[PDB]
Amino acid sequence: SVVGSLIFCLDCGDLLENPNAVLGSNVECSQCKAIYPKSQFSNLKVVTTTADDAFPSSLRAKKSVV
Amino acid sequence: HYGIQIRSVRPDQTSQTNVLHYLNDGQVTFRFSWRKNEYLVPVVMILKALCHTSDREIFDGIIGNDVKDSFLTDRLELLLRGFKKRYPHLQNRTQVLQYLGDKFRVVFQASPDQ
Amino acid sequence: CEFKLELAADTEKLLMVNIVEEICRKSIIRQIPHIDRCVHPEPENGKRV
Amino acid sequence: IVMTASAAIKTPQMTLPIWNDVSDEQADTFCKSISKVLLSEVIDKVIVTETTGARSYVIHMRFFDNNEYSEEYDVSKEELQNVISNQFI
Amino acid sequence: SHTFAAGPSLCCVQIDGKIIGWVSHEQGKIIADTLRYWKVEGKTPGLPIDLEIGYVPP
Ligand SMILES: [Zn+2]
Repeated sequence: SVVGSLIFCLDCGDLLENPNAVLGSNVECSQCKAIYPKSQFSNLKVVTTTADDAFPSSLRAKKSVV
Repeated sequence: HYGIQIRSVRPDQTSQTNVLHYLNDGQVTFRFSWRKNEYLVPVVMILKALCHTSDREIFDGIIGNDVKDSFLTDRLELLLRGFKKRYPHLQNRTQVLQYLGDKFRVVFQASPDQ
Repeated sequence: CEFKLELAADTEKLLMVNIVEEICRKSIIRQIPHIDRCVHPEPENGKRV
Repeated sequence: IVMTASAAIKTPQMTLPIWNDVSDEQADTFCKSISKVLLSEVIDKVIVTETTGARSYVIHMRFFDNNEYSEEYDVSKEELQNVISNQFI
Repeated sequence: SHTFAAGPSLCCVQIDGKIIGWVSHEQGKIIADTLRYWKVEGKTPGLPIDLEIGYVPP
């Protein structure tokens, strides 16, 4: 139930709260109120490469031609 | 400057546009027109009103199997948490739909019976 | 080039890629003010331009 | 020209007469010093890495080769570091 | 109802503005070439000749 930077409940699919705005060791749902341990969800990592059209230049045109 | 626009027609050939706008904050906005003035609704108020949803089913219906697409996941982070931030209430279908009927009660000329 | 950037837990999610793109298009390496490009065309009517 | 008298002209230009002593190779290597170079024009790609659970952003910005952008725009390696240090951040 | 799919990686089959289902781009052209062969050949009792089958390839 951990996809990207957001987490869901395992029983109703509700979007859980941010695990650093809640008091420690417990993350509680708002519909099932299923309390999840804040300890080791994961390490919430998301990598985002830029759009590859974001930086047009004279030098980017030499990449796909050559 | 981005947006989408459908022109739905009824079976008696009567039209009604529904425009979704994209805000730079990351949330989207439903738009319509009942009389000659416009109205702006956030669409998760309308996604939770149409049927009995989960909140991963809003995620699983926009995202396909491309969970690794970090563009789509991050812009949908702002859309679902922005509805929880602005509306700590409105938690199931019969409660979102009473809020949506309470604001538009005087403009849809509803009865005192409804 | 790689630099860490830290925030607290009170702050909700920033995009931080549309931020970096819109700052990388504004930060100038070598700019003469109010001049964007300098072109050497073919010499029209004798004189060098 | 006539109707608006715009100081915010749509396409301003300026014509620069070359001296006859300097040659055409000393001119097109001179226009690179005048033409602007953006930090956008040197970057191949940027990869952020947001880790939380303290919001930690690892901004890794990947350039072109030093044998590639110091020939097109003649931007040196040490000048690129100060734009990141004193202009970008 | 049983699909779990979205995005341009698939192609969405719509009839008059509602989603009927989801199918791949490669099969979505085959079943757009098949439905034209079956509406012109008038043996199929469900496909009218007046139907518009707009397939947008990826
Ligand atoms: Zn729950």
